[PDB]
Amino acid sequence: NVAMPVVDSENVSVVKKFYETDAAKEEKEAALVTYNNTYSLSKGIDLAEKDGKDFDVSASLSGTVVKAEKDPVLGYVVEVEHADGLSTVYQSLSEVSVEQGDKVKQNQVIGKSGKNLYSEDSGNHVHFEIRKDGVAMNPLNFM
Amino acid sequence: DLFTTYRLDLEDARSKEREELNAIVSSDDATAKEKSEAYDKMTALSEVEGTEKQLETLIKTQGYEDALVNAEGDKINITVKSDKHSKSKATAIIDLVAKEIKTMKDVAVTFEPS
Repeated sequence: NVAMPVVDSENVSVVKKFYETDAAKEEKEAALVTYNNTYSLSKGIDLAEKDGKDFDVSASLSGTVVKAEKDPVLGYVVEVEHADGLSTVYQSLSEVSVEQGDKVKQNQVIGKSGKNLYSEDSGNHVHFEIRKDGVAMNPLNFM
Repeated sequence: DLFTTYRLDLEDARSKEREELNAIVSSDDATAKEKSEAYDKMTALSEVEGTEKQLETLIKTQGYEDALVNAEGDKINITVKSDKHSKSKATAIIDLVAKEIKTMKDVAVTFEPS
């Protein structure tokens, strides 16, 4: 039961996937995140509306908020802990609807989508990750 | 040289740990268990330095007049000397880091212009 973390789940599409080596190249190439001269792996997926536009970021499965804040690099970032080592992450937000300590219920809205250093094109998007004991996994294997 | 200073001050990082560990191993007030744990760390660090050396070698092997690899952390940072840079190049580099490393979380390749 992992919720796609977007209230309106139509019109919102995955624009970047979780980087898998041992996967066709050029879809590896499309799993790179980049800024200036530097390239890195996408550790999650990136959601966004056709044309680009903001939109509300719903929690995936529920639990307590471990972090909410601006990061100069990542835009607005919230982290929610879950059962037995699980956590989800939402980054490149334009704002946040909660603070650390807040208990949250799945599909409960948090801040809209936003930009951060990794935005390519005109934005905006959300960056989403799932972690077991801090290790990131392909979120699409849960959807 | 933004690259070359990248190298030099990664080597200072490394020269200072080398030094701090040795500080312990030659001290009186460190126990022989404590003194050993230090040695263990020097050893592990040297292993790291030898893999960084192989990756730089394999990397310079496709173009790239110079390469610099920091494999110490969870995320491996790679700096390369290149004027040209692309998603294409990055993958070729990432690809071969994967093949010489599992345990690998993130990789970050920077192509530094001359």
